[PDB]
Amino acid sequence: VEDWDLVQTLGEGAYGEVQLAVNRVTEEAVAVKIVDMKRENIKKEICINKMLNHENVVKFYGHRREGNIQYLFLEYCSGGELFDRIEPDIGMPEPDAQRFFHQLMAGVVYLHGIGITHRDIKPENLLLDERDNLKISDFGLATVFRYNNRERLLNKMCGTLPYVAPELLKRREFHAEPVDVWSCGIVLTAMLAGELPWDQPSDSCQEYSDWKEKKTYLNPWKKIDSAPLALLHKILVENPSARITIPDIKKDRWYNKPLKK
Ligand SMILES: Cc1n[nH]c(-c2nc3cc(C(C)C)ccc3[nH]2)c1C(=O)NC1CCN(C)CC1
Repeated sequence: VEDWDLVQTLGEGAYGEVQLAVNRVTEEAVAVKIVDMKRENIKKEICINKMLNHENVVKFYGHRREGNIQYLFLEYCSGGELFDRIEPDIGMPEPDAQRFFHQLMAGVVYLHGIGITHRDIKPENLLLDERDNLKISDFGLATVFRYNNRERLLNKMCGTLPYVAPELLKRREFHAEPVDVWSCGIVLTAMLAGELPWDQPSDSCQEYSDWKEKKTYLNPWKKIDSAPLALLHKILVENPSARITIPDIKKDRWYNKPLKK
Protein backbone atom coordinates (compact mmCIF):
# COMPACT_ATOMS: atom_id res chain seq x y z
CA VAL A 1 0.00 0.00 0.00
CA GLU A 2 3.09 2.28 0.16
CA ASP A 3 6.15 1.18 -1.82
CA TRP A 4 6.78 3.00 -5.02
CA ASP A 5 8.28 1.89 -8.31
CA LEU A 6 10.56 4.57 -9.76
CA VAL A 7 8.91 4.77 -13.18
CA GLN A 8 11.02 7.40 -14.96
CA THR A 9 13.59 10.11 -14.40
CA LEU A 10 12.19 13.65 -14.52
CA GLY A 11 15.44 15.66 -14.32
CA GLU A 12 17.74 17.16 -11.68
CA GLY A 13 16.86 19.46 -8.68
CA ALA A 14 19.42 21.92 -7.19
CA TYR A 15 20.50 18.83 -5.16
CA GLY A 16 19.75 15.32 -6.51
CA GLU A 17 17.55 13.85 -9.29
CA VAL A 18 13.80 13.65 -9.40
CA GLN A 19 11.84 10.53 -10.42
CA LEU A 20 8.22 9.88 -11.08
CA ALA A 21 7.23 7.17 -8.56
CA VAL A 22 3.98 5.20 -8.82
CA ASN A 23 2.35 3.33 -5.93
CA ARG A 24 2.11 -0.37 -7.04
CA VAL A 25 -1.13 -0.86 -5.04
CA THR A 26 -3.00 2.46 -5.07
CA GLU A 27 -1.59 3.82 -8.39
CA GLU A 28 -0.91 7.19 -6.66
CA ALA A 29 1.89 9.28 -8.27
CA VAL A 30 4.50 11.37 -6.42
CA ALA A 31 7.90 12.81 -7.34
CA VAL A 32 10.85 11.30 -5.54
CA LYS A 33 13.94 13.43 -5.29
CA ILE A 34 17.06 11.39 -4.78
CA VAL A 35 20.02 13.08 -3.10
CA ASP A 36 23.43 11.39 -2.77
CA MET A 37 24.92 12.96 0.40
CA LYS A 38 28.09 11.04 -0.64
CA ARG A 39 28.64 10.51 -4.46
CA GLU A 40 23.19 19.43 5.88
CA ASN A 41 22.44 21.71 2.89
CA ILE A 42 19.88 18.94 2.21
CA LYS A 43 18.77 18.91 5.87
CA LYS A 44 17.75 22.56 5.46
CA GLU A 45 15.76 21.76 2.29
CA ILE A 46 13.81 19.14 4.31
CA CYS A 47 13.39 21.54 7.22
CA ILE A 48 12.14 24.34 5.00
CA ASN A 49 9.76 21.95 3.13
CA LYS A 50 8.12 20.95 6.43
CA MET A 51 7.10 24.53 7.07
CA LEU A 52 5.33 24.89 3.67
CA ASN A 53 1.67 24.48 2.92
CA HIS A 54 0.19 26.52 0.03
CA GLU A 55 -1.68 25.72 -3.24
CA ASN A 56 1.14 27.43 -5.28
CA VAL A 57 3.96 25.52 -3.50
CA VAL A 58 5.03 21.96 -4.39
CA LYS A 59 3.64 19.79 -1.53
CA PHE A 60 6.11 17.94 0.69
CA TYR A 61 4.85 14.50 1.84
CA GLY A 62 7.84 13.18 3.76
CA HIS A 63 11.42 12.02 3.65
CA ARG A 64 13.13 8.62 4.13
CA ARG A 65 16.93 8.07 4.40
CA GLU A 66 18.50 4.76 3.27
CA GLY A 67 22.27 4.77 3.62
CA ASN A 68 23.78 7.93 2.14
CA ILE A 69 20.54 8.35 0.17
CA GLN A 70 17.92 10.95 1.21
CA TYR A 71 14.59 10.60 -0.50
CA LEU A 72 12.21 13.55 -0.45
CA PHE A 73 8.68 12.72 -1.40
CA LEU A 74 7.09 15.59 -3.29
CA GLU A 75 3.95 16.52 -5.17
CA TYR A 76 4.13 15.24 -8.76
CA CYS A 77 3.15 17.98 -11.20
CA SER A 78 2.12 16.23 -14.34
CA GLY A 79 2.04 19.42 -16.40
CA GLY A 80 5.87 19.70 -16.22
CA GLU A 81 7.98 22.88 -16.13
CA LEU A 82 6.71 26.36 -17.07
CA PHE A 83 9.92 26.47 -19.02
CA ASP A 84 8.35 24.14 -21.65
CA ARG A 85 5.34 26.44 -22.17
CA ILE A 86 7.53 29.33 -23.22
CA GLU A 87 7.90 29.38 -27.04
CA PRO A 88 11.42 30.55 -27.98
CA ASP A 89 11.32 34.03 -29.43
CA ILE A 90 7.56 34.14 -28.93
CA GLY A 91 6.56 33.73 -25.26
CA MET A 92 2.96 32.60 -24.73
CA PRO A 93 -0.51 34.27 -24.93
CA GLU A 94 -0.61 37.29 -22.58
CA PRO A 95 -3.64 35.88 -20.63
CA ASP A 96 -1.72 32.67 -19.89
CA ALA A 97 1.36 34.64 -18.82
CA GLN A 98 -0.86 36.75 -16.53
CA ARG A 99 -2.55 33.83 -14.77
CA PHE A 100 0.86 32.16 -14.23
CA PHE A 101 2.24 35.45 -12.91
CA HIS A 102 -0.69 35.81 -10.50
CA GLN A 103 -0.10 32.27 -9.27
CA LEU A 104 3.67 32.99 -8.94
CA MET A 105 2.99 36.07 -6.86
CA ALA A 106 0.58 34.14 -4.58
CA GLY A 107 3.27 31.58 -3.86
CA VAL A 108 5.96 34.21 -3.37
CA VAL A 109 3.72 36.33 -0.99
CA TYR A 110 3.22 33.11 0.92
CA LEU A 111 6.94 32.31 1.22
CA HIS A 112 7.85 35.79 2.11
CA GLY A 113 5.03 35.94 4.75
CA ILE A 114 6.60 32.93 6.52
CA GLY A 115 10.02 34.49 6.21
CA ILE A 116 11.36 32.13 3.52
CA THR A 117 13.21 33.36 0.40
CA HIS A 118 13.36 30.88 -2.56
CA ARG A 119 16.48 32.51 -4.26
CA ASP A 120 16.27 30.65 -7.59
CA ILE A 121 12.97 31.57 -9.13
CA LYS A 122 13.12 30.66 -12.91
CA PRO A 123 10.77 28.69 -15.29
CA GLU A 124 12.65 25.36 -14.72
CA ASN A 125 11.62 25.55 -11.00
CA LEU A 126 7.97 26.55 -11.62
CA LEU A 127 5.81 23.43 -12.15
CA LEU A 128 2.34 22.92 -13.59
CA ASP A 129 -0.26 20.50 -12.15
CA GLU A 130 -2.88 18.68 -14.19
CA ARG A 131 -4.99 21.83 -14.25
CA ASP A 132 -2.04 24.06 -15.34
CA ASN A 133 -1.86 25.57 -11.85
CA LEU A 134 1.65 26.77 -11.10
CA LYS A 135 3.66 25.57 -8.11
CA ILE A 136 6.99 26.84 -6.87
CA SER A 137 9.43 23.97 -6.52
CA ASP A 138 12.90 23.27 -5.10
CA PHE A 139 13.93 24.72 -1.68
CA GLY A 140 17.48 23.57 -2.01
CA LEU A 141 18.74 27.17 -2.28
CA ALA A 142 16.00 28.66 -0.08
CA THR A 143 16.80 30.37 3.25
CA VAL A 144 15.19 32.10 6.27
CA PHE A 145 15.40 35.87 5.96
CA ARG A 146 12.95 36.77 8.80
CA TYR A 147 12.68 34.95 12.16
CA ASN A 148 10.92 36.25 15.37
CA ASN A 149 10.03 39.26 13.25
CA ARG A 150 13.58 40.44 12.71
CA GLU A 151 14.89 40.50 9.13
CA ARG A 152 18.37 39.43 8.35
CA LEU A 153 20.18 40.60 5.22
CA LEU A 154 21.57 38.00 2.90
CA ASN A 155 25.23 37.89 1.94
CA LYS A 156 25.86 34.68 -0.04
CA MET A 157 25.47 34.83 -3.85
CA CYS A 158 22.84 32.19 -4.74
CA GLY A 159 20.65 31.84 -7.86
CA THR A 160 20.98 31.71 -11.64
CA LEU A 161 22.71 34.65 -13.37
CA PRO A 162 20.09 35.77 -16.08
CA TYR A 163 17.50 35.83 -13.15
CA VAL A 164 19.59 37.33 -10.41
CA ALA A 165 19.14 40.92 -9.16
CA PRO A 166 22.06 43.43 -9.78
CA GLU A 167 22.59 44.18 -6.01
CA LEU A 168 23.51 40.59 -5.46
CA LEU A 169 26.50 41.16 -7.76
CA LYS A 170 27.20 44.61 -6.32
CA ARG A 171 26.61 44.62 -2.49
CA ARG A 172 28.20 42.75 0.40
CA GLU A 173 24.72 42.37 1.91
CA PHE A 174 21.21 42.85 0.51
CA HIS A 175 17.50 42.36 1.36
CA ALA A 176 16.00 38.98 0.31
CA GLU A 177 12.52 40.06 -0.88
CA PRO A 178 13.49 42.44 -3.77
CA VAL A 179 15.80 39.71 -5.11
CA ASP A 180 12.83 37.29 -5.47
CA VAL A 181 10.75 40.15 -6.94
CA TRP A 182 13.37 40.88 -9.64
CA SER A 183 13.62 37.26 -10.61
CA CYS A 184 9.77 37.11 -10.93
CA GLY A 185 10.16 40.14 -13.35
CA ILE A 186 12.70 38.20 -15.48
CA VAL A 187 10.25 35.23 -15.53
CA LEU A 188 7.44 37.52 -16.69
CA THR A 189 9.75 38.97 -19.44
CA ALA A 190 10.50 35.34 -20.58
CA MET A 191 6.80 34.46 -20.62
CA LEU A 192 5.86 37.52 -22.72
CA ALA A 193 8.88 37.52 -25.16
CA GLY A 194 10.25 33.95 -25.16
CA GLU A 195 13.79 35.25 -24.50
CA LEU A 196 15.87 36.38 -21.50
CA PRO A 197 16.91 39.99 -21.68
CA TRP A 198 20.59 39.70 -20.63
CA ASP A 199 23.19 37.18 -19.47
CA GLN A 200 23.47 39.00 -16.14
CA PRO A 201 22.44 42.38 -14.70
CA SER A 202 25.91 44.00 -15.10
CA ASP A 203 26.86 47.24 -16.85
CA SER A 204 29.24 44.83 -18.60
CA CYS A 205 26.17 43.44 -20.55
CA GLN A 206 25.22 45.79 -23.33
CA GLU A 207 21.56 44.63 -23.12
CA TYR A 208 21.50 45.58 -19.43
CA SER A 209 22.92 49.05 -20.13
CA ASP A 210 20.30 49.41 -22.94
CA TRP A 211 17.48 48.65 -20.53
CA LYS A 212 18.68 51.24 -17.99
CA GLU A 213 18.84 53.75 -20.83
CA LYS A 214 15.22 52.74 -21.63
CA LYS A 215 15.83 51.54 -25.17
CA THR A 216 12.53 49.71 -25.24
CA TYR A 217 12.39 49.74 -29.08
CA LEU A 218 14.85 46.83 -28.74
CA ASN A 219 14.02 43.16 -28.13
CA PRO A 220 12.78 41.62 -25.89
CA TRP A 221 10.93 44.85 -24.84
CA LYS A 222 9.38 45.67 -28.23
CA LYS A 223 7.49 42.33 -28.18
CA ILE A 224 5.75 43.17 -24.95
CA ASP A 225 2.57 45.26 -24.78
CA SER A 226 2.71 48.67 -23.16
CA ALA A 227 0.69 47.64 -20.04
CA PRO A 228 2.86 44.62 -18.86
CA LEU A 229 5.91 46.65 -19.97
CA ALA A 230 4.98 49.39 -17.57
CA LEU A 231 5.00 46.72 -14.81
CA LEU A 232 8.42 45.48 -15.89
CA HIS A 233 9.65 49.06 -15.70
CA LYS A 234 8.71 48.99 -12.01
CA ILE A 235 10.11 45.51 -11.21
CA LEU A 236 13.36 45.71 -13.14
CA VAL A 237 14.68 48.77 -11.26
CA GLU A 238 18.43 48.53 -10.41
CA ASN A 239 18.26 50.07 -6.91
CA PRO A 240 16.41 47.50 -4.66
CA SER A 241 15.00 50.30 -2.45
CA ALA A 242 13.31 51.98 -5.33
CA ARG A 243 12.03 48.61 -6.74
CA ILE A 244 8.29 47.92 -6.52
CA THR A 245 7.16 45.56 -3.69
CA ILE A 246 4.59 42.87 -3.97
CA PRO A 247 1.74 44.84 -2.30
CA ASP A 248 2.27 47.47 -5.09
CA ILE A 249 2.64 44.84 -7.90
CA LYS A 250 -0.86 43.79 -6.82
CA LYS A 251 -2.08 47.39 -7.49
CA ASP A 252 -0.47 47.52 -10.94
CA ARG A 253 -2.79 48.22 -13.87
CA TRP A 254 -1.76 45.18 -16.00
CA TYR A 255 -1.81 42.94 -13.01
CA ASN A 256 -5.48 43.88 -12.53
CA LYS A 257 -6.43 43.91 -16.31
CA PRO A 258 -9.16 41.50 -17.21
CA LEU A 259 -7.78 39.19 -19.99
CA LYS A 260 -8.69 35.57 -19.28
CA LYS A 261 -11.81 33.46 -19.62
C1 LIG B 1 9.09 18.02 -7.59
C2 LIG B 1 8.39 17.71 -8.92
N1 LIG B 1 7.10 17.39 -9.02
N2 LIG B 1 6.83 17.18 -10.23
C3 LIG B 1 7.92 17.39 -11.01
C4 LIG B 1 7.97 17.22 -12.40
N3 LIG B 1 6.89 16.80 -13.06
C5 LIG B 1 7.23 16.68 -14.32
C6 LIG B 1 6.50 16.21 -15.42
C7 LIG B 1 7.08 16.15 -16.67
C8 LIG B 1 6.17 15.66 -17.83
C9 LIG B 1 6.17 16.57 -19.08
C10 LIG B 1 6.55 14.19 -18.16
C11 LIG B 1 8.41 16.56 -16.83
C12 LIG B 1 9.16 17.01 -15.73
C13 LIG B 1 8.56 17.05 -14.46
N4 LIG B 1 9.00 17.39 -13.25
C14 LIG B 1 8.98 17.69 -10.18
C15 LIG B 1 10.45 18.07 -10.43
O1 LIG B 1 11.15 18.36 -9.45
N5 LIG B 1 10.88 18.24 -11.66
C16 LIG B 1 12.26 18.73 -11.94
C17 LIG B 1 12.27 20.28 -11.84
C18 LIG B 1 13.64 20.89 -12.14
N6 LIG B 1 14.04 20.47 -13.52
C19 LIG B 1 15.36 21.08 -13.92
C20 LIG B 1 14.15 19.00 -13.62
C21 LIG B 1 12.76 18.32 -13.34
